[PDB]
Amino acid sequence: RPNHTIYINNLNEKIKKDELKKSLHAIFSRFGQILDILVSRSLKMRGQAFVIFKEVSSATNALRSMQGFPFYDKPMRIQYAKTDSDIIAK
RNA sequence: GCGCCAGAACU
RNA sequence: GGCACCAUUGCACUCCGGUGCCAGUUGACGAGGUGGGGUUUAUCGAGAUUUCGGCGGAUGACUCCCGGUUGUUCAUCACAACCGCAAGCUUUUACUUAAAUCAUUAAGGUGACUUAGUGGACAAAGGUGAAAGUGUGAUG
Ligand SMILES: N[C@@H]1[C@@H](O)[C@H](O)[C@@H](COP(=O)(O)O)O[C@@H]1O
Ligand SMILES: [Mg+2]
Repeated sequence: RPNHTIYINNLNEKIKKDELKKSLHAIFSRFGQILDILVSRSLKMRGQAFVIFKEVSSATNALRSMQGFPFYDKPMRIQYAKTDSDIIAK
């Protein structure tokens, strides 16, 4: 269902860890205040990002507005997080 | 036990 | 660590896919040490994944010299150890800021690491102060 964290995939893998993290904050800041954006370049986690919002309302607005948006020459694919994040759950 | 850095090791 | 190529469209919350090329970083912690030449593997502990390995230096050692000093009064010689502004040797102590490692804290770096601090200390060789026993022979 809905979640404080949104799962993003289909991201450009050629972009380094912190540059992506800062460019993602550049867009998702308008929907609500972001707690953290978790990015990893491992085989299992590359081209993926976890933006953690404080409110669920900010996650839904981000999911609705940024879906299919071209980001680094690639259209974004946004879902909700399957489970809560460690900053939200604990 | 003083200086350097084509190996080696580490990132 | 970058960069390139290949593989990868996944649901994470501590650093984790291959392959090449190209960089970067470390790389001796103090204590002590220089009459001239020759030869050489250049003293002492502390620490310990590299204080490894390679290059350069080097006050060491050995040996032949030059010049001294001691060899328990003096001098000339040979002989032994010793000094090189010091000086026979065995034998005891104390003193001569140990520093780094270790433990941490800040600053810088993507990182390996770098710089600067702080804390606790811990040597040996040499040298010196003082305490014990002995130094070669022949001689004008
Ligand atoms: N004091 C040291 C010597 O003890 C050592 O013999 C020399 C050579 O260094 P290495 O150990 O690299 O041969 O360097 C220094 O001079
Ligand atoms: Mg040094």
